[PDB]
Amino acid sequence: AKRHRKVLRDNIQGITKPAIRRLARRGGVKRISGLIYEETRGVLKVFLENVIRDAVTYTEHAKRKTVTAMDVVYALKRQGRTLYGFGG
Amino acid sequence: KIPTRFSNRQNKTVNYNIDYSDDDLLESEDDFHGIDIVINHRLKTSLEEGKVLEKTVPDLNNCKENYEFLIKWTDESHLHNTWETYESIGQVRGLKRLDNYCKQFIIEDQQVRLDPYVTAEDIEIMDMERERRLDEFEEFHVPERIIDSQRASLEDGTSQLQYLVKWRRLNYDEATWENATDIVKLAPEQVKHFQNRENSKILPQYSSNYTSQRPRFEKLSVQPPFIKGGELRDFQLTGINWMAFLWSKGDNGILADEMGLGKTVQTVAFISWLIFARRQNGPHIIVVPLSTMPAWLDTFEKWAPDLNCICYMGNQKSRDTIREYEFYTNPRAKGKKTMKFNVLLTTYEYILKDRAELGSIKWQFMAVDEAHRLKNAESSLYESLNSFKVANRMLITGTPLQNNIKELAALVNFLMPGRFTIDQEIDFENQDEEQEEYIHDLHRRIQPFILRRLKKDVEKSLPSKTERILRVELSDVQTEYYKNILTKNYSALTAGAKGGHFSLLNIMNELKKASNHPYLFDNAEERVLQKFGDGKMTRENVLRGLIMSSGKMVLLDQLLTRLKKDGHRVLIFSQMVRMLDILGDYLSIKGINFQRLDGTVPSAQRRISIDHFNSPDSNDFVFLLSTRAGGLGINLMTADTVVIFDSDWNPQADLQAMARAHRIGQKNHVMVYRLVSKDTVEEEVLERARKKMILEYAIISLGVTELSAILKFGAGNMFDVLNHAEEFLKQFEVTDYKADIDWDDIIPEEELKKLQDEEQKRKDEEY
Amino acid sequence: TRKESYAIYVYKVLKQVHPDTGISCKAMSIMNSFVNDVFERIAGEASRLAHYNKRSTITSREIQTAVRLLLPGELAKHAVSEGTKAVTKYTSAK
Amino acid sequence: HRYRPGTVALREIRRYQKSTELLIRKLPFQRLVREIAQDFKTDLRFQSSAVMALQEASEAYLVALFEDTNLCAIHAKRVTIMPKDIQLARRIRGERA
DNA sequence: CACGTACGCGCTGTCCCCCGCGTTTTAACCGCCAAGGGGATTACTCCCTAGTCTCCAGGCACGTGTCAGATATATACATCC
DNA sequence: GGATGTATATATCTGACACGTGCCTGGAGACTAGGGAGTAATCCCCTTGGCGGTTAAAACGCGGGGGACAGCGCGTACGTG
Repeated sequence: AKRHRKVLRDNIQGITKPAIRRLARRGGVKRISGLIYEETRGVLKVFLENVIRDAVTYTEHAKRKTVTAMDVVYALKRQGRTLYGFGG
Repeated sequence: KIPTRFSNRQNKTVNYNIDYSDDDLLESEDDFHGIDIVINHRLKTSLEEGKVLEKTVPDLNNCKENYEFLIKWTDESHLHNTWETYESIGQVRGLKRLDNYCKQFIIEDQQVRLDPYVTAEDIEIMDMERERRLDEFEEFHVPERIIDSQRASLEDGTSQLQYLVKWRRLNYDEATWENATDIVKLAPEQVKHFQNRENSKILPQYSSNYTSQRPRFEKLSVQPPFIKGGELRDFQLTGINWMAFLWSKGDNGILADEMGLGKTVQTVAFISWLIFARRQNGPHIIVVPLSTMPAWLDTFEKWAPDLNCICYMGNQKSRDTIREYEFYTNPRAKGKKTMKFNVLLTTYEYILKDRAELGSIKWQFMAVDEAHRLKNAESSLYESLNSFKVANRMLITGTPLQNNIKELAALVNFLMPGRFTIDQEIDFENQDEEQEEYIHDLHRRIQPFILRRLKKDVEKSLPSKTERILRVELSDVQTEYYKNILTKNYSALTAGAKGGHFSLLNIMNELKKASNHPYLFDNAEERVLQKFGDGKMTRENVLRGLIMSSGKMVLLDQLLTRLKKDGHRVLIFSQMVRMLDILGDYLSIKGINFQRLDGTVPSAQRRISIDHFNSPDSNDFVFLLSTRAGGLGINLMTADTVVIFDSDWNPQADLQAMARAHRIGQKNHVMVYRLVSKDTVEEEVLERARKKMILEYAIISLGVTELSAILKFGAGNMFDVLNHAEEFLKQFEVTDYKADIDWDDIIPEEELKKLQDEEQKRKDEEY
Repeated sequence: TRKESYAIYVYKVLKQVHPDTGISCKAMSIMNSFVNDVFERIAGEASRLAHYNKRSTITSREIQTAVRLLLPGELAKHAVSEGTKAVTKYTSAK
Repeated sequence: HRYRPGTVALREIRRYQKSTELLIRKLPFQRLVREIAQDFKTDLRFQSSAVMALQEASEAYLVALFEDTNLCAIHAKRVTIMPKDIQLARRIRGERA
């Protein structure tokens, strides 16, 4: 059976275990428990869906289908997570 | 200089140096013979105790004392491979490599030997895979090239002659220091080639320095003794004379002969003529694709054995080994080091990787194979190769024109920088006399710079190749998906899908998917199965659903039955590998021995599939291809019929698609069936393809070695039926073949009994 | 398209404080975003200060109170000094 | 020669705090952003700089979260971070509140 | 995936410091002067200054040619085997 | 007699600078209206220093026992190759 779907759904597992370990090494974490990665994936999904929902709202105010970087900058700016290096 | 502005803030001084040293962390830090490759195993460890206890399975400790394994060790030369045993090893590095070898090969070898559900096809493909593993491992024993020699002092051994030896399929990182005695007792031909390369008078330092002093080319009518080889043909000698005539005026060119004529032999002969006759024995660069590169290597080994041809692949250490052992005659000198090699063979990837170490070489000649890869001026290979300091370049291809005149303009700008100024495009819907004058100017401008030889002008034994365009009605599912996509119907497009993730970006791609098969879309099979096929899914209605879901597979099924009842083998080319999956599942549930090749298949299994399909005792009937894969090095001598399921935007891709079976030496009349959906997006795909074919027949095909008529033919729109039997106006006719098989007729009563018996036998035998 | 930025002014300020030090494009975009963000914060605070006092104009007093509110601590009092002297020079001149 | 458990982690801590490259691969992050975006509406195009800005936002947010998580784990007399440390930090910040 | 060992967790002792309660103090709270200034409105007058308009000119942005410092070779004198 | 390290001269990269040019946005000059500064009146709220009386809350002392913390074992889960 060669049947499979075109749309992939396990891309939250695309944030791999050594990526989360590198993130914690940048955060200064020495030892990591085995249950950390699923919680980190859920937290990343929640944060990403919040920012992307605001960016999509900013895009469809402008009657556009393309999410620009400035919409992401405004979406991060409204929640108090202002980002430099893309505003201009 | 001095800062004119300062800060009045009394902030403390902060050391911003983020550089760190792990010297204080050395308390837990640091302050070569081991098993690397296991090749073969033997069932007798020390002596044959008997043939008893041949049943059951052995464990790991049972296999620790029953088998001896062939070991290639660390930093060894594949000639010191030892037949060892677990108690004869002890505790060395790489023991778990032997453990993994033992458990993996022994457990599933005895599993496939002891299972009852084993077919003969699986055991013969694994046996031939084992034999190919055996002889590719045995190939490493043969030397291929001696790099350097030295006098090394052993443990109280005075002085010993040591040779740096490269092997056949290994690279320069695996080159080893070995004794001279067994090397000269193994293959003296490579040794005497090494001493022939030692006292070399064909070095680049002993080169002619022709500055507008090109000698007049006498048109030679015989193969010179400079090329040993076999014997050059009349057209090969004509190409040699043409290339030497073109080089005699200091002009570059394109060898645009069709594939199969031996362009590699011609350019190796021209390289040898430049080496010997004109005394231009300097550094030459040849950039070839990686897949066809052994086919260049044996050509340099056979036709020009005296040349110092070197090969350039590998990781960083192998390329470093080539760089500081074989580039320079005097590599230890700090001054300007002269070259030692004559011809350097490389690929595009190492051009883009090592442009800094290869651009600072005064190249005398350049030969780029498959020049259509260079068809884009903005591609990074164009700036990688155009910045090289090369006096004379040459491009080898088969298709100089693919899509538009800008490709030819980029090619002639790579050849002649600034001399050619092709800027105007070709408008087919203009019919102007000045456009025909421009076409004739483009003809007469590149007459001496382009040499083409067709496969019908030479080797007058080729069977004719006929292509037929078949236009078939769409199904109702295809029609409703087409009108849902084109008149966007997101509520109807989701419908019964739980996810609802239908993406209507790339509308033309979705229209091509709808024209090919409705099952390409997500959540589309179950709507057909539950509503018309009754959803039982009992091995019989699914084949009927795949047959009747698309309007192309009814004609494909009729063609497969007709070629099954005759003595023919068929290849099917597709643009998308998901349609290849659809056809592969259809042929798997049909009961037809099929083979497949696409980009996901690695090269070893591709070689297995080609050798299994080209075998004289092959039970395979149909071979599926992705269109743009494998290059031109794929061998399909046993094929007869080519079915183009999906038409490409580039007609040269389709030309190389049905040219896989239509090469030199075919014993049967090659017939091509093109499957086209009616009144869909593929009709303008064929319009653009025929416009590009008209363009190639105008400029390229009429300038080898009625223009208004072919322009009017290209300007106009185009839009015993499956018989396997039989100037540019031909092969463009549309045969609207739509027999419209019935859904009930889609299943065959004769096959239905076999399918029901197979289902009853699978239910009785469970599994 | 003439795209507005604060490029040359930040560059000449950099040449004032470090005459032999260059700068990259990403750092320049970060500096531009910083200047725009600080200008937006101070202007919004001054607009709120004008709105709470029923004043329809924005003068140097609103910007001074906005600097004293937003910029924390000693950075405020030196910034207040630097601005205040400049207004004095500009009055002497215009 | 084997290393003590902990000095390699300290070496990666001192290494990854010096360099500033993105610690998440580009293509899985693009696939995750597109999958998260496609449920709000279908047919969404993305600029490369938008996905990059989302990437550095996720980097900064998750690195700050692991600093707070490490402080929670150190406060609980541990050197191993746990999901209870993560949920404790988010609450004191107000994300779970 | 295999190994191995460090650390999270459970248990026990111990001592110490916080909690509960009773008793004594004490200041918060509410209600009082005693006059005087600060500040919110209402109304009025005046005048300075910022918006608005017209016109012009040079600052900024882009593009391009050159130019001085940094880098990579070309050839000649001194030197080892 | 062959091979090797150092020294001045020329071609190429490379960011910075002089010149050119457009154009558009900021500046100069004049005019006007209105926003804000200033004045006076009226009345309520706040300030600083006192007083008297209630009384509930705060302060203090002491027993004791519950909980924080240290030590030890263990086994497993995570680090490492």
